[PDB]
Amino acid sequence: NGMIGEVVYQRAVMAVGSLTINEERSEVVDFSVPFVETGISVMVSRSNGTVSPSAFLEPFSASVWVMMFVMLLIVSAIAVFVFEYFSFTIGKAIWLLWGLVFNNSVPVQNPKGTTSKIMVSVWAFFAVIFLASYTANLAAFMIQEEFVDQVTGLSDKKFQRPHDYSPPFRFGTVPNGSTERNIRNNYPYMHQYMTRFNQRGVEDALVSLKTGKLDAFIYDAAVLNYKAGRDEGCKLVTIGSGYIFATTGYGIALQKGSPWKRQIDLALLQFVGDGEMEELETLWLTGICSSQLDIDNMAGVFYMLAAAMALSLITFIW
Amino acid sequence: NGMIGEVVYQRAVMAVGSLTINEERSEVVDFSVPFVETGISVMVSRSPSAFLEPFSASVWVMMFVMLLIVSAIAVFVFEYFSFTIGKAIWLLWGLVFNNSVPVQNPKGTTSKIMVSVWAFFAVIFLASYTANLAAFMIQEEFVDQVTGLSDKKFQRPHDYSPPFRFGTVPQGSTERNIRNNYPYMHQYMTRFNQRGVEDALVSLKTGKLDAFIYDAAVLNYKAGRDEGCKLVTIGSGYIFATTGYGIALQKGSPWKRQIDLALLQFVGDGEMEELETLWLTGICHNEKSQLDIDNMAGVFYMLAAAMALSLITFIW
Amino acid sequence: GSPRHTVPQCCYGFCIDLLIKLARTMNFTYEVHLVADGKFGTQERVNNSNKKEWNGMMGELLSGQADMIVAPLTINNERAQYIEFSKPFKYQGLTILVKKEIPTLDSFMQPFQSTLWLLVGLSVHVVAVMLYLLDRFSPLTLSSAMWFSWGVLLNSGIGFSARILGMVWAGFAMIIVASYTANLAAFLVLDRPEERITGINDPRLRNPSDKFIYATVKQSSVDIYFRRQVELSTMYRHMEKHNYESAAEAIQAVRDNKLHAFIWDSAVLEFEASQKCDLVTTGELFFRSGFGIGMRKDSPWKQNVSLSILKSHENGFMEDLDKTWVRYQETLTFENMAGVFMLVAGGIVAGIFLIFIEIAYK
Amino acid sequence: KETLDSFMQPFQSTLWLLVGLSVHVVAVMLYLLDRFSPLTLSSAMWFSWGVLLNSGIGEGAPRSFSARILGMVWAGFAMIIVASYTANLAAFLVLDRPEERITGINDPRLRNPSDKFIYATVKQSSVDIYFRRQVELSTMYRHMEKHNYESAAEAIQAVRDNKLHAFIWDSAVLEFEASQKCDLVTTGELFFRSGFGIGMRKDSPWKQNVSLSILKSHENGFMEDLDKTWVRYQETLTFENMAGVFMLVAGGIVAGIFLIFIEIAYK
Ligand SMILES: *[C@@H]1O[C@H](CO)[C@@H](O[C@@H]2O[C@H](CO)[C@@H](O)[C@H](O)[C@H]2NC(C)=O)[C@H](O)[C@H]1NC(C)=O
Ligand SMILES: *[C@@H]1O[C@H](CO)[C@@H](O)[C@H](O)[C@H]1NC(C)=O
Ligand SMILES: *[C@@H]1O[C@H](CO)[C@@H](O)[C@H](O)[C@H]1NC(C)=O
Ligand SMILES: *[C@@H]1O[C@H](CO)[C@@H](O)[C@H](O)[C@H]1NC(C)=O
Ligand SMILES: *[C@@H]1O[C@H](CO)[C@@H](O)[C@H](O)[C@H]1NC(C)=O
Repeated sequence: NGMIGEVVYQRAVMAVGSLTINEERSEVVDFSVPFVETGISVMVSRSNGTVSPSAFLEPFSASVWVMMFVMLLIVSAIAVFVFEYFSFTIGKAIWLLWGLVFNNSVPVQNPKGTTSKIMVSVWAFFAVIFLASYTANLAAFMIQEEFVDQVTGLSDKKFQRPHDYSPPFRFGTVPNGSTERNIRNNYPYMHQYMTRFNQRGVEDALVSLKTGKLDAFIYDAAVLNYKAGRDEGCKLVTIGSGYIFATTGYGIALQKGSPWKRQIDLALLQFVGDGEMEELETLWLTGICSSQLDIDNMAGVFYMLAAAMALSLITFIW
Repeated sequence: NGMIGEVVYQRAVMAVGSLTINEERSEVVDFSVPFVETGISVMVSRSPSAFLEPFSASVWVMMFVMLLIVSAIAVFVFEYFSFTIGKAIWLLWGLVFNNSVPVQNPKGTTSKIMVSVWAFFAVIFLASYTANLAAFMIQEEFVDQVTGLSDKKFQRPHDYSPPFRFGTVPQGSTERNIRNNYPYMHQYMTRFNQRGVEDALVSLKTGKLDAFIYDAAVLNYKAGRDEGCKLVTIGSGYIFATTGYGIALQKGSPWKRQIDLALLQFVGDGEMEELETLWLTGICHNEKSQLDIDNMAGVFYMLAAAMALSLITFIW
Repeated sequence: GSPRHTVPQCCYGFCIDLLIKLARTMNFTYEVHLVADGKFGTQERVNNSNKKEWNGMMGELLSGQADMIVAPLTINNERAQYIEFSKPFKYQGLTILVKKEIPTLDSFMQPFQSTLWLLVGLSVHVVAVMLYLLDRFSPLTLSSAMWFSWGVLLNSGIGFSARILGMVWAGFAMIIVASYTANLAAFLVLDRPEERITGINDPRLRNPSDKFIYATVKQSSVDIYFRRQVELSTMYRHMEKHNYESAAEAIQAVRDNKLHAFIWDSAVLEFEASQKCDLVTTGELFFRSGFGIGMRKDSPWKQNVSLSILKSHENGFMEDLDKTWVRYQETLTFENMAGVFMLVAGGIVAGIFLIFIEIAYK
Repeated sequence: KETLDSFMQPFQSTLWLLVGLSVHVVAVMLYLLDRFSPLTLSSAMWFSWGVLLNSGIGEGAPRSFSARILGMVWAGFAMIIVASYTANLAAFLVLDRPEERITGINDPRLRNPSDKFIYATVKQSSVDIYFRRQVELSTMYRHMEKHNYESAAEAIQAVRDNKLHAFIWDSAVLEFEASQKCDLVTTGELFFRSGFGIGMRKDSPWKQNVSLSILKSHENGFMEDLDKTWVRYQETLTFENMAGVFMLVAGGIVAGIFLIFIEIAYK
């Protein structure tokens, strides 16, 4: 059907328009050389996400903790030395010193030996510059921005079955296409779950993705890059750049026995071999680029609350 | 001398190379249409006043109003039911900042509630003020020392204790333009004479020259290729001559109309824009220290006023 | 507006005082009148004979009914092929007028999400109840425990492992409010810039939609410059549906939010941006054009006038004429304080009322 | 495109000496106000360094009937200083990003290079002839022909040892080498989007089945399997900032303990 039925039945010579490449078309006719790197891709809904404020391992990285313990032990030991020079702040000096990290410790009666006051001043200036560096790391966390994707790649568990996860979703392709042939030659279950979720038109599928009539869609890569380069609002950036995809090209299917083929190949390699193809790609492919952002800080709230309950149980049983 | 000594004396036909346009050069030969916007400009090198009077202008008033209200509340709580009658000011303004000010163990429950509300207000105000300083650093302007050709610095370098310096190439048309504007500026430039363009560039890089005067777009090209964006012009041709470049043909040359129409064809089709894209570097764009000076000095002047007020309260 | 009617009125501005300076320089008199239509005049077909003719200012000039078009005309190639032009005094490009700068609440307590804030409040409540239960299961005491918890929570008004876990929770809450301070810092880092892509070579602009309403002046030299360009059929067919007679029509149209883009000269829309801040120009300086004086053919009042303009170039004549109106133009602590002040004042009034209730009980 | 935060030691003698001499003068004049009352010197020093401390100290309130105004001014002074210092240090370490790239072949600094931007290619490379054919690559051809290298490993070692400064190479190989050697970071722009095949003979009937076997490798996921073999498999710090900080803190602790020995020997 279509251009294959025109060319193979000798009603047309060649298809100058864009044509997909597979084994059976290379058997019945002869392609030209490829000129553009156009694979496949999957468009998803990709709603509003955060920058994932999970935790911080930049200042300490689970190695400065021993230095904290050693400095607390030295402070407590010199407090015991001042008490020897001088009645209950033997181990409580560590508690007051770590309470003065967050500048709200209950002031226990300080001795006149003044050495504890000196080391409290040193640790207090260190806590000032530590909180300054902590706020600086929080400010530097704002610089990057990235929201995570729901699909890791072509080997997705969501691509296996959406019943494995708690929301089920849907996905469509173009009907009667070579992408469907590539699915049926690679993943029959994908065709099984795709057959009930079909659609009609490419722009119609785009409207279905925008208005919420469709969740996912499978199409070519660079054409969807062009559609993102004309997207109103620009809320759709596809996952990857063809790394976990087919990554094929586009060619011109000539009839088997045409003398034009070498001349067309030399003309295409001349069109690529001078930057004029780069000029055409510049002309025809051009695009651009909350109060509850703490959705991963609350996971840290959960872990710290669980650790607090566990330590309360440990201190309560003894 | 030069191309005027070649074309007018008929040893050359025309000046297809670039050339400034002024009165007597247009008197001796006929220029073409202007093909590029090249005025003149001044190149200089790299490098806030206070934060209380412009910034905390009207918020200061409402903070004092609520401070007097909360102080009257604390006085009424203490006088309803051990020294917080007139001493509530130091306590309250120490709890404005929460400087860990040693005042008293708060026994009044209403006092503890008001201190808790005011401390939450102080935390969110400190967060808003840190966000204000962050947005102030983001809104980063770069003011210049001289923003005018009629500068008081451009009349006598005794205006400030370091005298700056600026020159041009000798025997140039820019020197004639300055002498057609101010002979006293030429008198000050006489002490500031230097030879080479790239010699002046080396003097600007090593610090042997403060400012420099040349054409507009050529210095824009030099700033685009500047190593580290160290040299930024003063404006983009605001207080300058705003002249152009043409092709000086002989007075009576028959090729003038065809060359003018050819240049008008070359400009109005994107061809001249393609050549400007190819032949002008523009990586150093606009709007791109650790020690301020004026702000803590003004706070030092307010501190000296606080010394004066402390002396007034001490003598009476 | 009117079929044909003529009144004598007052003209002033830039080129009027320029002509006064020329009459001070060169010895001549004037006859100052206006153009009949509101068009620059393009090479339009006449009603028969398959012939294109110029009109407008060229139609008034070539008929002998005009001597000198003192106007900053867009000097192109085509109109210079017929008649001689003066030296371009003004160097001015093109720009796009848009409606930007549309903003506040700042998300402090009431625009901030109080769900996690109530979660923190209930969490420190449960922590205080659990520490009072550990006080009961010891290895105004309830009121002292609650006041200590809510005072160490807010780091103010502060009078064995229970206090250790409470200070763990206090440092945890300081981590929480440091994250809150970072969130309020991130709230005011940047605005939302470039709601419309200002790129002239944007394929979104090459294939517009019904929302993209961009127009131009009817029968201008900008239209001729677009007519030369071999790929500008789409924008021509778009703007021919919205051909505007005067530029003030486009000012009123984008003033009433009917337009979205308008190709125009730079400094005029810069002065209009000085007038209204929502009228925002662009930064792409494309088609750096030269504006001179509309002139006749080879004339004795051509070279003298060109040399008079050249003599006017050297002084600060265009400089102080820019100082007249071109140079003349016409987040902070105040945004994040108003609703905060009102909410804190209302909370203080309600708290004083609750103190009246508590003193009426105690 | 490849430390101490400039707190007191890289920065010069403004802030530390200024705050130290200022709090010294403040403590001296407030203790002289305590002399004109309307270990008391040690208590005044403790109060002054506790106000400068701004983190919590178990202190009381001395006789400050008129010293409280200067004390509250100094307290707000110290907190607005440390708040502005925290704010501008954070904003200094956020916007500390200069321009450290080339942005592709459209670079006029590489159209007219110098002795610093050292870019070259492999000796007898097809990219050299590809640039020699084109219309504007003449100066870059003259620059690259001076220092042509034998192998690509020579170019990697030269740009690693700062002998080169740029190198034209295929993109995914450089991404793999960036995964291997993290010091080698490329630019962002992409050019010469080409296809790479197998060097073959003339028209052969076995060559047709070779091309069809390549297409059979294209249609299945064996190209992705080959990517799994090589392409897919990739590979406020306070360890230089606040490490020497702790070194000087420990030295100050040893010196302070020595001063405590001096104080106990005095008393
Ligand atoms: C290339 O391989 C194909 C597939 O083996 C061969 O083409 C067909 O092979 C089958 C099985 O031998 C035959 O039944 C068909 O008649 C063949 N068709 C064609 C195209 O002739 C082909 O023989 C191989 N060519 C060589 C020798 O490389
Ligand atoms: C797909 O192919 C089937 C074959 O029967 C045809 O009936 C159907 O209309 C086609 N659908 C589209 C829209 O491609
Ligand atoms: C004509 O212009 C010249 C300029 O020097 C001068 O004589 C005078 O201004 C004018 N004379 C007349 C005719 O008024
Ligand atoms: C001339 O007048 C007729 C009147 O209908 C009009 O239709 C026609 O377009 C005009 N021709 C031109 C372009 O002058
Ligand atoms: C100006 O006008 C005079 C008299 O018409 C003419 O001779 C001269 O060529 C013009 N320009 C100059 C060079 O003064």
